[PDB]
Amino acid sequence: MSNAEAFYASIRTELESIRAAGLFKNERVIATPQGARVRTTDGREVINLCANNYLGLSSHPQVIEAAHEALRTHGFGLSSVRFICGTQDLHKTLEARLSAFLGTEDTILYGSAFDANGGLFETLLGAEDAVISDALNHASIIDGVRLSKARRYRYQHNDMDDLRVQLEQARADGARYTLVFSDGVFSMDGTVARLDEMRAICDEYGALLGIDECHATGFMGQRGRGTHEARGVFGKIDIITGTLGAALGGASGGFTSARKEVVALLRQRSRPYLFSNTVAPAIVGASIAVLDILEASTELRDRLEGNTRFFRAGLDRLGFDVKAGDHPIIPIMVYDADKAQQLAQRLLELGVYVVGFFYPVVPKGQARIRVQMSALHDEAALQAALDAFGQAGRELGLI
Amino acid sequence: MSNAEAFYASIRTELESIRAAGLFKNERVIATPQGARVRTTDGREVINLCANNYLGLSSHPQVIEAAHEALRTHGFGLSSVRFICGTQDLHKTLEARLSAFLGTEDTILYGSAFDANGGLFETLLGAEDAVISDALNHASIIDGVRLSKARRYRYQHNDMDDLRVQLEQARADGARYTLVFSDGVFSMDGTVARLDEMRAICDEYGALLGIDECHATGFMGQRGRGTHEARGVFGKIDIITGTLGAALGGASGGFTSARKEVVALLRQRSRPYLFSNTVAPAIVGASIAVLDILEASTELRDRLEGNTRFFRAGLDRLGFDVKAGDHPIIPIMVYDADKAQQLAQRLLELGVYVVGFFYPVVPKGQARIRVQMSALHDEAALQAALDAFGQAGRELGLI
Ligand SMILES: Cc1ncc(COP(=O)(O)O)c(CN[C@H](C(=O)O)[C@H](C)O)c1O
Ligand SMILES: Cc1ncc(COP(=O)(O)O)c(CN[C@H](C(=O)O)[C@H](C)O)c1O
Repeated sequence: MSNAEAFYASIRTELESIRAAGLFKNERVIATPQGARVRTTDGREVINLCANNYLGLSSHPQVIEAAHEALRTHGFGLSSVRFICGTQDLHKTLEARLSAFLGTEDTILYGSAFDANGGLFETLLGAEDAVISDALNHASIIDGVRLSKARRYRYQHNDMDDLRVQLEQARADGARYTLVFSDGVFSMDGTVARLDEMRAICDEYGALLGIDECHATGFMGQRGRGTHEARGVFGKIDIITGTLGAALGGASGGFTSARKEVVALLRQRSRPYLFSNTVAPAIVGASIAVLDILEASTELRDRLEGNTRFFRAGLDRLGFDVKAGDHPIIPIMVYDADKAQQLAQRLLELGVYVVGFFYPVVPKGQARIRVQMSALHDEAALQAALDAFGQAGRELGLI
Repeated sequence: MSNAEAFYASIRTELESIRAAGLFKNERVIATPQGARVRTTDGREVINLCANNYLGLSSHPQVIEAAHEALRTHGFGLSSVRFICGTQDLHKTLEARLSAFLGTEDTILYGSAFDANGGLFETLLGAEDAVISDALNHASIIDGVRLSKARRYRYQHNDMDDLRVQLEQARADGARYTLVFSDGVFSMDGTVARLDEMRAICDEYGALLGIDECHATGFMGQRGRGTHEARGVFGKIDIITGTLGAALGGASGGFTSARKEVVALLRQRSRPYLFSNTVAPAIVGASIAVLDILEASTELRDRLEGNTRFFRAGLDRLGFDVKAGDHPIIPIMVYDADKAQQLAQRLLELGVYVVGFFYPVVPKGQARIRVQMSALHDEAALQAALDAFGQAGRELGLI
């Protein structure tokens, strides 16, 4: 045996254990645009309830037309990081619209939220500083922290008391600056961070407050500005990282929004911004259209909140356990991974499209279906999906 | 004075000393599509010699039209990671076409090359393994390796004897599996990895060979297939990472190409792939067309080769320390950061667009201009370019 081929056997062994544990993930091949209804390459039309397309913007024809126009005026790719020849007028324009929307001085675009998190902490913090994370923070945040030299603290999920004991330890350990950082809305359970309480704890210790708004920007708060708007601390957030790939168009791209001098150091020093391609023109141009849509009317935001309130009461009525609260992320816990796989594949036979979350996406013993509400769902699709959730939801033992 | 405001003052202090050191980067706002000539918002139209638009596909009309049709048929955003509702028939087709193009059994798409490298090493290698890296490996590779638990060795730049020293040491230190990793073509100096020696050196020790092919894919090799074709190792590479935002369209996306079991484990566990948005339907669609163009004829990469040799031989006979060759990346060393901004500025006034390179993009005191060739350039621009370099080179003590 050569070491190389041996390595391929340990890879094949790992792939077979993952199957055996029922933890293997099967891709489904959609053949149409992203939509509240969608058809896979088998011709079966189904109702999509597991997309980050909260506002219906991923195939919105005005967003589509803005991409078409931005291709005619601004080309297909730039093939350059921002500082060489990758900055068009669109990137500056969008950065100003994002900053105004989010309530901040400035904004720096990234290829993804993953990279915005990836290049945030290492640029702003050093070995003498501390970051204190909610224990449920998105993987991209964990990896951004791991790439920094800062001292690390984690506090129990949404546990404000634990947040206080960590800031005490952090101060006891002699932290210089301290950044408290959390998902604005948590990906896997839909809970909303208590930014109002966390603003207060932070001011008391003198710590910065950052949030990751991938599941909030565009539809949280009455004006859809985000978790910080929904919790009364709009204009009082040190650092907003977020995505363009969810409620604001769903194509690609991300951002960090902060004061002008934080953003300025990120342009000078943040490794995904120096060493990774700029956002494509068509994506930036459509993103500007998305901010016009949302600053002219809260109709999509409001319609989304209605579909969630309808569909959450609906799942409550059937004896399903309504995790979290107002949010469009409805996590239907099943704990066992195999049941999650069964329920998802049985809902596909009943014409509903959701998928199973299990390790490593969610902790072991905590598998689930994440149902996601879009503003685009019609009553027929929703009342139909409730039936399909009812049948399978009894036909497999969930109640 | 509160802790938060002191942090912000620290950031402002840091910005200032970046300006004083001659290291502050200023973006140019381009009002036009990417191309051989470009116009900033000040109306000036200049010759672009600093893009990754190596093949001119960034604004190629058939590429722009394929993005249009992809918008029509497959929408604008998918707003999902791949394992949920983020997989369309396009992603599958392109993963196959790339595997065929690169010599591999399968491909996995990422949002960028930065994230392809980000999620490689941590998914394949453990604390008991090793990674041997060329000292000048790309920042994204260093960051991928940092995120894994593998032991890290470093060999001197392109030094085949030192590569053998690390391989010996790693075995002596008891490494289980070993992966030797390198830029195919190196970002800041244009040198080509000696893949042919490395594949033989790696074979003695049963090590894996992995290569980053951003500055290669599309135009290196006879049929433009990469640094591995140009070294006659095509079909014999364990891992290829690479981008679509350089020669292959310039918009977004990346990939890792490997034996079907590597790719399958990356799908199961690679953190960027599970946890970050899928590539946008327009980019995959235009990417499939780019491979249509490049697999139909070698003309574009063939005239990139001509533009490179003409321009390399030109700067040589002008007095520039520029070797004759066909490395589309032509480094112009300047060492001083201030002298690099001045050379870029003076070349701008003379009708040529290039940008200074300085710390942390290159080592302190090793500042440069990175001329970058493209298949787009006609001889009248190539010639007018040379004239700009002869003069500003004369004016600044460079020749
Ligand atoms: C070898 C290598 N790998 C990976 C990446 C990341 O590529 P992507 O844009 O995320 O797809 C780059 C980006 N190279 C830049 C550039 O040379 O212009 C940077 C200034 O080094 C690269 O050179
Ligand atoms: C809080 C947070 N930050 C960052 C990201 C990555 O953002 P981007 O796609 O790289 O722009 C996500 C993606 N959430 C995904 C999803 O929930 O479907 C994933 C399965 O966790 C997120 O929830």
